[PDB]
Amino acid sequence: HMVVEHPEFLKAGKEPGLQIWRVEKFDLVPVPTNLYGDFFTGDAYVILKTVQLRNGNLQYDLHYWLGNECSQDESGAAAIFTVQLDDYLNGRAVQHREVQGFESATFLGYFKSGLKYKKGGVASGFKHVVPNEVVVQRLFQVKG
Amino acid sequence: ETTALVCDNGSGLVKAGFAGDDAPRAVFPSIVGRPRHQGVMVGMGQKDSYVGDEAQSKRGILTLKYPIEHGIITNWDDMEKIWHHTFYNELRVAPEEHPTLLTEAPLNPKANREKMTQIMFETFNVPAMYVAIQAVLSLYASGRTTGIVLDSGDGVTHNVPIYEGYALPHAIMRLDLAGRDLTDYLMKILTERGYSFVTTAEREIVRDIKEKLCYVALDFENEMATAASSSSLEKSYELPDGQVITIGNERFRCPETLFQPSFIGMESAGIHETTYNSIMKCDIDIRKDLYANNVMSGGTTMYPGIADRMQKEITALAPSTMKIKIIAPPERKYSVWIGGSILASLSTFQQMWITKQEYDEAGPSIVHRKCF
Amino acid sequence: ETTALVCDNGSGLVKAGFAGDDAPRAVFPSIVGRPRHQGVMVGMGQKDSYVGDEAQSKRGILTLKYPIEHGIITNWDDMEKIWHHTFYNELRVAPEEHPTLLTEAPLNPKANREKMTQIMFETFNVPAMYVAIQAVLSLYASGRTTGIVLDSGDGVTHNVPIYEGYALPHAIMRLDLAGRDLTDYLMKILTERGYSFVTTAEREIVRDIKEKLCYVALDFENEMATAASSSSLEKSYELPDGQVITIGNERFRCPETLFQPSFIGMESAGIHETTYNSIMKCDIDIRKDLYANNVMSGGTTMYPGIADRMQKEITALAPSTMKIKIIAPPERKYSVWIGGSILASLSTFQQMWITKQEYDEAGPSIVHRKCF
Ligand SMILES: Nc1ncnc2c1ncn2[C@@H]1O[C@H](COP(=O)(O)OP(=O)(O)OP(=O)(O)O)[C@@H](O)[C@H]1O
Ligand SMILES: Nc1ncnc2c1ncn2[C@@H]1O[C@H](COP(=O)(O)OP(=O)(O)O)[C@@H](O)[C@H]1O
Ligand SMILES: [Ca+2]
Ligand SMILES: [Ca+2]
Ligand SMILES: [Ca+2]
Ligand SMILES: [Ca+2]
Repeated sequence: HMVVEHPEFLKAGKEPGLQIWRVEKFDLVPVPTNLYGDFFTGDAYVILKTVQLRNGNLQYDLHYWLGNECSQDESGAAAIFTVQLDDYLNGRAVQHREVQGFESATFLGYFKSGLKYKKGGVASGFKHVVPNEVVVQRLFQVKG
Repeated sequence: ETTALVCDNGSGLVKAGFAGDDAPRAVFPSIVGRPRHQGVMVGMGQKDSYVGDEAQSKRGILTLKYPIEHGIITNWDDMEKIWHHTFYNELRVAPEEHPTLLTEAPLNPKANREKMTQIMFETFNVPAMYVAIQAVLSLYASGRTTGIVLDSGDGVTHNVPIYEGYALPHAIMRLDLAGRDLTDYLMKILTERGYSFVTTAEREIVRDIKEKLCYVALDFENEMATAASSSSLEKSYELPDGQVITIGNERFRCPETLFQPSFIGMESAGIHETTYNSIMKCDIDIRKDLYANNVMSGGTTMYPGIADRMQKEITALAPSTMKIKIIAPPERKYSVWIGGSILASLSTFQQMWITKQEYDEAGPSIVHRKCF
Repeated sequence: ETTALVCDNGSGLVKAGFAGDDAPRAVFPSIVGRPRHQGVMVGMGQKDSYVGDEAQSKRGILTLKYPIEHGIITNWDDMEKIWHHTFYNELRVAPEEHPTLLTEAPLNPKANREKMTQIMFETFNVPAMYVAIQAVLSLYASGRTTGIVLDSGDGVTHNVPIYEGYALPHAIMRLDLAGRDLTDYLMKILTERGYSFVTTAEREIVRDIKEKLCYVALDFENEMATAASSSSLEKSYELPDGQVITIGNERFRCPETLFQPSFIGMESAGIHETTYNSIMKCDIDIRKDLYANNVMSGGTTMYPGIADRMQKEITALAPSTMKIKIIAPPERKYSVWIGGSILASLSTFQQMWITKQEYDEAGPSIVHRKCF
């Protein structure tokens, strides 16, 4: 349960509300406020809601949302950032996995207007390699 | 500016490459070969110890030893030869410039972790280092934070429950049969056709036969009956000296040792109900998503039909009031490396490295307090 | 009222006789001799092939072939000649009214087992037959029921652990190194003193030299130093053409291939490691009496000093609390035949006989179900 000191995590879960982050190349960027409630189909998202209780404590709820066209690095980074944001907190949050088109009814409950999806997204941070590939065509003269 | 290295040290197949890649750059078997004859043509590049895939190439004239057995490093000097071959010959990099991420088996003893730290910082002189676990990187590569992982490689089979991104040590269960024992059983049951494979050189041939021509039968008895009656599943293989062997009912009998350990005289449980025995050891509330997330990882999950058979065998003895789904990505033989490559390339990982000066004023004991 | 026949068909010798007797009536080597020169004198008694001792008495003008090479049967017409000779010429009995007990080495290819049935009911027309494991007959001949048998003859050398009268199939080990390989190695190392032996007749002579003048050294390096420092270990042998040869350290180097197989270039371990790993693959509670009941069988265990060397090597490998007893009866050359002779003569045995009726309603597959 080693804590992390990512500088964007310092503004997370301090006042009752709802916070959205997008994964762009192994990093989180908070999407602006008027782009809330709608998502790209090829990106991964981290969703936080914090709720004030009657007795004074402040509960937390993490979701991580994966589109049907997101790559492996975006979904894996979303899962690891969800875990690390739970560890930055004192383990008081419950995590949920959200898939595009098969969301929970409570996930539909957070957004007032509803969910609407666009094509496209930010490109993946991976670069393509194949294991054990050589493409070589040379000729050597040995002489002496 | 510099790029981290990921090195997944398997018991029979070591993977290595650079962080931020979608595939490992190098996959080569973790063997050390030593010569068994005398080199009479002197001055023609004879070495006292051939390491890695080169030792796989001239495997006839060598004796082969595995430095890692059952997931745990036992012979340490050969493991230094594996790491030296990995850094200098294979990846062709200086270890002084690159941070290095390593992976370990679950329930690793502490002394092996400290000794891994000591040879990592003293012998090769890395500037940073980190140790991770096989199954949690498999689950991160699957895009999940909660699930059971059946990681079955060459040495051991591990069932690891992970809840909220952390493993549960009271329910991690180790079953000690894998593709090495399947290979040995296939050498046992090829003797009745008249083919003999005795030394370690042609164990690799039997491993190639097991990889190319094996499948998991959905039902065993009717498959045996159709194998006995007809000859529609008998197929041929070409040995590298030119002889052609043919294999019939042994094509599907050899994966069945995972579901029935009594085929090799092992009194333990099959791979399907040890996951049930692991999931009964967990808390009652968390079993709903733990049954739904059945992550298969490792190279011996790459048989055709193993997912449908695993679905049937879990669905038989779990209660009928719940749904079971088995997931099997096509990259599951490299998934630990994929999770490590995602983990090393993050923007929150630069503070989680174990730097050189922290090891200098901490010794080989800071690896427990940081890799946790 | 009919007397059953017991016919142990080894790789180098055939031991045949009647059930209930104490010694086998016919012992003769399993060879087929064919002429290789030009016959110039007409009439007389020239035959196209000679079998057994008649081939040994005329071996100067014959090429000799063994039907059995390393346990498996290669030539079946020659093996039919061997069976015809041992029925009609040696035992001089008609085989259509005597049930015939046959013996077989374990981990044999299955295709021999029905094929041995396929001659016996079709050509000779025996009323019944049975196939038994050689190691359990050797253990029964010692009066024991639990123990480990090292059976080493002319073709193969196998370790079989037996508990409660049944062999454990997951711990039987086979080593393809026996008396013919030691004979070939002795032909190889007699060229160092200048003696050339290339003919199959000369192979028979070197086999005789190996039987008369070889022993197992208790420690190899001290015995080599003793043979280097003096000539007290040298012995003389007279060839049948009157030539006298002298052998020194080669007396004990030729049994040492049993304990160090790397002399003839094999990666596999010695017979004592084979016995130790055969014991180690058994259950933990029955290892106490496997070390204490270690019988030896076959003609290749007839060297002087083999039992003391075996106890020395097993004692160094076993834990010190264990008690080691190597059991070497003087009748161990014919112990397979004695166990078969007692086992066939019992009044309670006449329902395990595979008779003609179930064979010709079941085909050549009854031997896989009634003979375990
Ligand atoms: N297609 C395949 N079918 C069957 N077996 C396979 C296949 N591909 C690989 N294997 C086997 O999988 C094993 C290697 O898998 P993997 O690299 O995941 O294991 P590892 O990391 O070496 O082992 P471990 O995790 O136990 O230390 C070998 O035994 C290999 O024979
Ligand atoms: N006194 C002896 N010393 C050493 N070896 C012997 C001796 N007698 C027989 N042998 C070897 O035993 C082998 C045959 O053993 P045995 O098991 O009786 O026959 P088979 O192997 O045909 O069943 C022969 O190859 C022979 O070389
Ligand atoms: Ca994307
Ligand atoms: Ca939590
Ligand atoms: Ca692995
Ligand atoms: Ca024999």
